[PDB]
Amino acid sequence: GLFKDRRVFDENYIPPELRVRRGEAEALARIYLNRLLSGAGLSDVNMIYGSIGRVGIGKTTLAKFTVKRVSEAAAKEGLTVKQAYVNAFNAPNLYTILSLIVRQTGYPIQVRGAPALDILKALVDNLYVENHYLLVILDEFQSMLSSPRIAAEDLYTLLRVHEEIPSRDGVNRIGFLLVASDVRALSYMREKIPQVESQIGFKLHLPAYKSRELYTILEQRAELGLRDTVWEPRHLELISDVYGEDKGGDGSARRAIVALKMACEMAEAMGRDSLSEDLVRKAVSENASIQTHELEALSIHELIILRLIAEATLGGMEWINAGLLRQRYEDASLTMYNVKPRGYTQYHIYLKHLTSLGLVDAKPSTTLFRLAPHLPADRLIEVVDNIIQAKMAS
Ligand SMILES: Nc1ncnc2c1ncn2[C@@H]1O[C@H](COP(=O)(O)OP(=O)(O)NP(=O)(O)O)[C@@H](O)[C@H]1O
Ligand SMILES: [Mg+2]
Repeated sequence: GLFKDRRVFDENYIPPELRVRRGEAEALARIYLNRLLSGAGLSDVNMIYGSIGRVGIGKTTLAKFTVKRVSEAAAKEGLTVKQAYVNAFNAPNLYTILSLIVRQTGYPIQVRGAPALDILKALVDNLYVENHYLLVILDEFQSMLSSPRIAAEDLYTLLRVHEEIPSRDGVNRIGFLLVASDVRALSYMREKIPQVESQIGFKLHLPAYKSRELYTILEQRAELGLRDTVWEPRHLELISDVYGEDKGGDGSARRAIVALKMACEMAEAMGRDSLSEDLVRKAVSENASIQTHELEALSIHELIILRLIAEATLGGMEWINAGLLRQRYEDASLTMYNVKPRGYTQYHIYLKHLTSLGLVDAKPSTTLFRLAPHLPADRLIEVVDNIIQAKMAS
């Protein structure tokens, strides 16, 4: 029907080129290549993280595209770099991370009963036998940090492998690209394991996408994925104008792409063979992440303040001043929640924390606060209320 290749719209499709974040991909690729193309092997550890609470902003895509580029460029010089991708949500312990990494190399290394260290040794040996290099992406890295099943000392040996496990010929052949959801992963590493954190040479922060970038991203999906007659620029603008973070949206490329997908299948299902504006607009309106586990981690008192900031937004008065907020907070704790209001000192810590979680923006002129514009205010009020109820009962 409308599609010339539907797989261009699947969640792990990686485009043959990047048109947004291209420079960041080159910079990352170059740090690896600089070490490798100068005969110093592969050993760098770098990280990609995103804005706090933002999803679908290219963390995974950038990391995989970059490694892909390192591999193409190294082959022009005849080198051989293998790629291994591990999502650390999908792996409780280092033993599991490691056996996933060997599965991907294809090397015949027996992992039954082998300690994490020993698997790493066999890996180092096979890379030496073969004359190969291995660039490892560890995605959702933050889950490797909040995991009692993985010990500080282990991450240490993993991320400092060439100091702990030297190769036969002294050629370092393993580098790392860590991908974490946000800066807290770094904050945590600094406070808990600064000897591993210090190994990270380059940290790259991915922000949410502006409308212009989303437009560029949708245009590349249309070109590769849609038949040329099916779409028009304006169709795509309709998506990017709403989702752009400069326009009050998510800035999520995942959401934008899924909208365009949906609009196309909505056309097919009707018997149309091109898009129309109605279908695109339709798609945008049936097509937003609120992570309850983040809220559940918050104390009742933060949750009460979050709620109040949210309702001030829902009633068309976006931006509430410190004074009124405090008043409503004292008012609200006692009457609505039957808890005594916390003192000023504790209160300010709570407001700060909400801000640092990106849930609320704060601006002076005496402080003004608002819900993050991209947050659905009534969905959040709902979620928040139930969490307060559950914490109290407990
Ligand atoms: N610069 C880009 N160029 C082309 N496609 C992109 C870009 N950034 C994101 N995408 C696409 O947008 C979708 C979401 O990207 P993804 O790399 O999975 O974001 P993410 O930050 O890892 N999402 P999440 O882990 O859920 O917070 C995927 O289909 C990507 O291929
Ligand atoms: Mg991801």
